[PDB]
Amino acid sequence: PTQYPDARLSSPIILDQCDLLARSLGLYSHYSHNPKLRNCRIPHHIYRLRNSTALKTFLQNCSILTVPFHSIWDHILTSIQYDAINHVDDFKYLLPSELVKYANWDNEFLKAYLNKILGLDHVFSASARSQCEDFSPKENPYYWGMLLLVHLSQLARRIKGQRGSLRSNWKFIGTDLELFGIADFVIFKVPVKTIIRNAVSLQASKPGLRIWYRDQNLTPYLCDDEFIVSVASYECFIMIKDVFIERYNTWEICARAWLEDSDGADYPPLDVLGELYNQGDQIIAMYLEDGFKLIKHLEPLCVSCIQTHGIFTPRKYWFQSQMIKSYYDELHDLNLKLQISDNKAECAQNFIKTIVQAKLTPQQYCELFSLQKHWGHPVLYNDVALDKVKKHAQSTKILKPKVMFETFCVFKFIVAKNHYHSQGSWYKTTHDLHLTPYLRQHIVSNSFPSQAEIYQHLWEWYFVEHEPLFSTKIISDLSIFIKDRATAVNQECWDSVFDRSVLGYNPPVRFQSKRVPEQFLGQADFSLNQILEFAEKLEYLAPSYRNFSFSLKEKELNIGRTFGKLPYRVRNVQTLAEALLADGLAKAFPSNMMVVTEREQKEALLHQASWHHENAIVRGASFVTDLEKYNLAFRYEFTRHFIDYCNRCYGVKNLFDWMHFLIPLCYMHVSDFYSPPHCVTEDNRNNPPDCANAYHYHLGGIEGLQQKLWTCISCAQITLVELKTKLKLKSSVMGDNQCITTLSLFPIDAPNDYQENEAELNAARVAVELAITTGYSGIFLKPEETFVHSGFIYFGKKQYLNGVQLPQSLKTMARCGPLSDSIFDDLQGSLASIGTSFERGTSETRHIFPSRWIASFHSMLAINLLNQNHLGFPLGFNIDISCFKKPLTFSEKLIALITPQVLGGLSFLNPEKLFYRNISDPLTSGLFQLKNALEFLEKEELFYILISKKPGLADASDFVMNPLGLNVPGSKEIITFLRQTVRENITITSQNRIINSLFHIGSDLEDQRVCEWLLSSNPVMSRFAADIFSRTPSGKRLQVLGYLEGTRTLLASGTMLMKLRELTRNRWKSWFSYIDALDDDLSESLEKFTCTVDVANFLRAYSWSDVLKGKRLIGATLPCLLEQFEVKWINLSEDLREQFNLSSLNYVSCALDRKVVQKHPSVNRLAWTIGNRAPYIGSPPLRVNCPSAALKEAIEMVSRLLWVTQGTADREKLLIPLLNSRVNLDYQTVLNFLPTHYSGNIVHRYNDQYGQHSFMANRMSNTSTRAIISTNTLGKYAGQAAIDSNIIFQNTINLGVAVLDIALSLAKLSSASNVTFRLMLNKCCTRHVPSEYLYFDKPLDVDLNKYMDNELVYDNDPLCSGIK
Amino acid sequence: MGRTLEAISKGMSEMLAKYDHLVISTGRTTAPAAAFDAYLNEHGVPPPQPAIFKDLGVAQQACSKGTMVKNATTDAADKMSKVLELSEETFSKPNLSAKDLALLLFTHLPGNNTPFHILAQVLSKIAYKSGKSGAFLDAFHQILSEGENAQAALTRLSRTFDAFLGVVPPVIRVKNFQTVPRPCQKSLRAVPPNPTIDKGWVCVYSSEQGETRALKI
Amino acid sequence: VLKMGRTLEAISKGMSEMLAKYDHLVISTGRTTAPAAAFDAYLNEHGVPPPQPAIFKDLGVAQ
Amino acid sequence: VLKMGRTLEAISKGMSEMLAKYDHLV
Amino acid sequence: ITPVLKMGRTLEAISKGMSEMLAKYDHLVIST
Ligand SMILES: [Zn+2]
Repeated sequence: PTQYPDARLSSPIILDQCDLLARSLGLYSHYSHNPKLRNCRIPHHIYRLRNSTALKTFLQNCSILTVPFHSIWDHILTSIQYDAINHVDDFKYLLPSELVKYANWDNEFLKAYLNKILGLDHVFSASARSQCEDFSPKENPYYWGMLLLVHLSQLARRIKGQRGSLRSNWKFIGTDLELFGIADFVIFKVPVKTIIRNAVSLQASKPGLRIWYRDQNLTPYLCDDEFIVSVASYECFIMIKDVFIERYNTWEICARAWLEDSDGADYPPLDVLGELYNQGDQIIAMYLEDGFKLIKHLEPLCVSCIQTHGIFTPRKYWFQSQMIKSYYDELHDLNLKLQISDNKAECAQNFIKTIVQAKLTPQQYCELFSLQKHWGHPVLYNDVALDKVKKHAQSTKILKPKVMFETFCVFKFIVAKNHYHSQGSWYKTTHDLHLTPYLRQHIVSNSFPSQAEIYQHLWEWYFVEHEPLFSTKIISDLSIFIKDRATAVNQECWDSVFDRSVLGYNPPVRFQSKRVPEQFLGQADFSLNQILEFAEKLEYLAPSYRNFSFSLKEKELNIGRTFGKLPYRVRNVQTLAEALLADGLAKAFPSNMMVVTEREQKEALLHQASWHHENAIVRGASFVTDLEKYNLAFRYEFTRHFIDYCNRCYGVKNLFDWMHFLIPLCYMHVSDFYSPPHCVTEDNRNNPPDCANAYHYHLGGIEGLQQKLWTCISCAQITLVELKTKLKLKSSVMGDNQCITTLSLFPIDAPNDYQENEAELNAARVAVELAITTGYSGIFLKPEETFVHSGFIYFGKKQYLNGVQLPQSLKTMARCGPLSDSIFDDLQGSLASIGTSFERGTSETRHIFPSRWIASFHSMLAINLLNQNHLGFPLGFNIDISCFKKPLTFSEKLIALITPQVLGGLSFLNPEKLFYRNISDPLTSGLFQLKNALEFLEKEELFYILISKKPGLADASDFVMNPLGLNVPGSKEIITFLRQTVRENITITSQNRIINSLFHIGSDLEDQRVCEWLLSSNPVMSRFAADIFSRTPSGKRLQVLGYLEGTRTLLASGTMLMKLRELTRNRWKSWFSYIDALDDDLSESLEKFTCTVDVANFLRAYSWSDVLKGKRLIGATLPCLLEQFEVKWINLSEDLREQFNLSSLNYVSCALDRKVVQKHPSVNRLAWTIGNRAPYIGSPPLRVNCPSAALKEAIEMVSRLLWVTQGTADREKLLIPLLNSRVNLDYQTVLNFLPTHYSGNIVHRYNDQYGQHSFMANRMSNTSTRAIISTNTLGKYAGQAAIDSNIIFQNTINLGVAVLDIALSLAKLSSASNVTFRLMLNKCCTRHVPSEYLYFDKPLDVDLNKYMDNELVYDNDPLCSGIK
Repeated sequence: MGRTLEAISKGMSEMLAKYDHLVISTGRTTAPAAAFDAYLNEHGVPPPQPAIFKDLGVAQQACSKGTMVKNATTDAADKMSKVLELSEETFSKPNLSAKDLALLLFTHLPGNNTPFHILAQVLSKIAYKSGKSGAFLDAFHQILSEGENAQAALTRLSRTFDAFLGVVPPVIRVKNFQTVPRPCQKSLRAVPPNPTIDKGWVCVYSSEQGETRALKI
Repeated sequence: VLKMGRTLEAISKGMSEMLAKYDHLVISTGRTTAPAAAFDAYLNEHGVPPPQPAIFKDLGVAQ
Repeated sequence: VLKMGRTLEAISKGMSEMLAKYDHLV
Repeated sequence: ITPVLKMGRTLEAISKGMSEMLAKYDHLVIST
């Protein structure tokens, strides 16, 4: 009940068991390469499906032969696309016309909202073609198919969820393409005539079928039967559904954008989409799995086309030339493996020509880069997957000792240099000084040698020895063990992961448990020193722990990438080693030191690019290498010394050697349930031989086992190259790619072409040197896939061309859907997922309304779909009829979708989030939005009815956990109803000593007492209470609950189903009825106020009256920015007045910078250019070397509580009970670490001192570089009455930048256009908040000193590292 | 003798450090010269143990005395040798054969079986024979960057590029004039006295019966 | 002193020869390095061969 | 000149150790 | 004062070790 089949595809596509189904139905199939599946006996739970009468009538009048899945893929897509409109009666519900109606209304609402906010009427006009009801049904080719597959996918999820009843099935009958769904399988059925299509034979029409039927007369099996069948799994169907939704979203967004602008829209035109979609479908159908080899080239080709846009230099076309040659090389291979004539394979050439010959701008190419997964994913074979890994991980390497020696010495030098610049002195050396003469007289004088002389005396660093650093018994997080992970089984029972019938024998022993969360709770002792002892004694080398197994990744287009799974205790060792490395020593290596150089200040560039220490010009150039191919190339001969040095640095021994000591002793295989090793038998089982699946003596690394150490070594070699070539380099590591930039200096009088050529020459020198340096380490850079360019860069997860950020909106907005992965198909889970995806999508583009339409469409679709097809209920249930006894109307759903979530509604698309993500106060902005929406809807009298609902029954702990919310039942999340069950199971199934000590018998009483105490001050401050609660052991307890929630048979563990059903009905009643929830007194009382701050204050006071007990609440309400400031336009150029259709004190002033630095392709749009500005840059006596998390949190609690209370008080007796629960220090010693205090205004200065803010506007970052914001003109607020006001001056900058960006998003600019306006302050919302202290009249009376045993909670020796 | 002693001291320290690193890296299982040679001669493949070679070329020449057959060690050394050949003027420079170059030019052209496809084949073959393929490709890319299409680029290259001055068009054997592609039929003409490429004559079609047609673009 | 002069002239020659040769050295990897290290580490820690040492015999390391 | 003698003795010590290590190989 | 007698002694030992290294290099390194 708690868990259901995944809503979206997240798993690899494996089709082994299909061969067993076909043999049990009397058909023929050859999906698998495993010879075990040709003659084994069928597992019973599959063999039993042949008895169903529905499946026998579905297979009536069919042939004995079947075909693979992809050869049909093309026809499947076309058939659903053209036939889905004749089956509307099947999905008569979902009310499509209402979906379109709601989306149109929402765009009109947002247009009115923005017209009022920006102060200009008629900024957004009416293209009556997009606004008609018939636009999307008539002009989008994927509309009806998308609706039909949403319906069918819900049915398929229901059928798979049931554990197999032999009568649960679904089917769909069309003009073509019948479907049938049974327990785990889906069967596709097509007429024979549509595949032959007037050809000589079946193989002649589809050459890819020669792999299954080499050259056989197939006509005896096809004359008497009208249909032919293909068997596949449930994942294939989910992938088809995903493909339709993605294509519909993409087409709709592009079409609306091209109607919006029609000169330049940052989206590929519809011609290109139609062509690419059709040709990709044909390529996949003709070449089956291989086709993905050709289709995999879409992304590099798009990148190589983007690169050809700057000042011409021949090198700019080399990458494109290389990609074209690779594409045809691939094609030539495929054409000889299948003996395809040249005239047959026109689709592949059309695919490449369509990409290249479309002359798009860089923005449209960057958007087209995002269609990589719009054709599906391939079928994986574990033998093909492991052939590559075996060849690469067993190969022999030729290494040069000199390169290895020098990079090791550089490693040691980097560590020593970071230590010196951090702590101002040499660490304590223990080696004889005579061995190193050059370093001796720098050590004696406590000076560090310069960068210029390090290379000459590089060898001397081999002899340096010193005292240990980075004590081991403390790690910062300690919550990484709790996280979910997949593990392997012990070596006694390694067969147990396979099927008994396929194996051919019954394994003697069966495994007890596998997942991490279920085995962390089972381990009885779990010390951290005991893991250290386990590693020190090399206990793992025992015969029980010598098992390792692979598994394949979900959604990629290659032949298969593997991630590894270890036994449980070796996994603990790996996690501890990587955490230790990431906290202590990985800090000396900057792997993200980059910023985009075109966006960096000239003085900083000059300072960084000077070799030693102005009339100089700095020009950069970058190249990109792939880090994925590093893992398998590492050998022990190379890494011995680095591992040993890490061991010495931590004082431990043999800890970091675990991978190289253990991996070569394991038996490498894939843990596929239906594909055991080809050759394993019963007597062969103890020492099995090598076969296609499995092998011995893996010699390299694995994808994620030692990522920190490998990245550190890579940084050391890059630094060695820097010493050799005497050029400044800056490297950045993304998830997979690492980009390196070389900086070069030129005189002032140099032609631009000369600089462009010389920068690339220097970058090429560096690239060649790095290629040699890594080649002598066994790691081969492949120069064929590497390019050197002057403008193209990856920096965040984004792409830049000459400093101009390019849009990537489709990547996140094409995955928008009605459902997400939540608990029991929760409606808020789905809507919240949509809302977050929307805010990111807007952050990555300049077109607003095309994405907004999609978000509103899918919101209404989610409501209807879950209304009548919920999985947690019987098949036809109609929640609304059960709940209100009558069907819901359009207006009720609309009003539910308008009410903000803080008030108990279902609105997760706040328009204010177009400006910035972090909103100071959600209640006031929600009230502002609701008032505007009701004024637009003309139902202005419903405001006080909708906001005034009956308060619920909530304790103090609920209010402490949700500081800024209301006491409404409808706004509460669903996890809060399961938490109590999870806790109960934890107190039943746990033997871990740490967990049993943390969740002791009387923890509930502690939670009740602490939450009641934190709200007992005379003026209550909820933010302070929440901040404090996060750092007590109760906060840790909540964190552990949050980690442990995402599990099975712990959250899950009849009556649980009934409980969930009743909760769902109650929530729907609360959401969709507003006359039921009313307080006539509250409405009568609210009716007098006019400012939104007064309304918010009254609501907060009234809602939590029982908790507050007459005291008054402070520190929660802040004004909405869009109501406090109004936009007044001062000067507009003459060319913009025609476009906006207009005819003619304290403030912030904003203007547009006239000077342009870069532009691509022209200056006609504001988002195509960058400038000079940078408005965001404007906005402790003791310190311990290694402070644990407990000490950090204790310091934060002491700081906050000291800052809140008054000086003339008795603070110490209040501080002891809290501090004794975390650390062992006395009161007085702690004060020695507090920073400077004694300045601030408590109510105002709490939000800005300790709050969490947004550092930038939620737009693309090109606009900020041309905005001139000046906050000096707002009078007495520029600390007189400024520290004592509501205004937050960091958010007005974001508002100014966002206004400038949003207003000019579609205007056509020129070289003579300029814009300046001002934000005017209003008097209604501004308040003068006097400085006020909190008075606690009674200290906490509860013994919180009970966790002296937990190292997760307590620090027994808080200060063992250096005092510094 | 202070200088002649201090120099020896520093170098001895350096030599010590380097060789200590070497012995630690491969220690305790490395194959000596005699055992390596004996195993290689008697089995035909080198032992599964690490070994130390004088030069990269020595590793490239390690093969059984009786017969020269490639073994994993030789392949690893040859791979490394191709890496050493790299130079920084030609890093990632495309190396294209005549057929590959023709395929690229085809990728840049619109339509199918137009006269420009035949022109592309002829030009690619001629450029590759004279060893001037890289300059030809760079000139083509430059004309593309100026803002024109591939057809105008090809015509201008036919006029101006140095490798095509005073070159007679090649001769193509066909069964008849119905064998020539349909889009190119309308452009056929009569053979001029002295045809040449820089004047717009692509190739000469000679039928089975001695009839010759010259393609003009 | 003369013996010191002759010894120094021999030592400098040997040293220059070793450095010049080291500049050109190259090595190849094998599959017996990490198992041999693990075997020696286990004997160092406990004094006895690791359990089920037959695999080390297969690699030719346990000796 | 004492510093020279100390450096030489240290070098001899390290040399002895590394000769032992090489003796292990052959 | 002992360093003087000890270099005079230790240069002979250094020469012997150096000779040993020239000997070992001829057996370890493949040079055919
Ligand atoms: Zn107001």
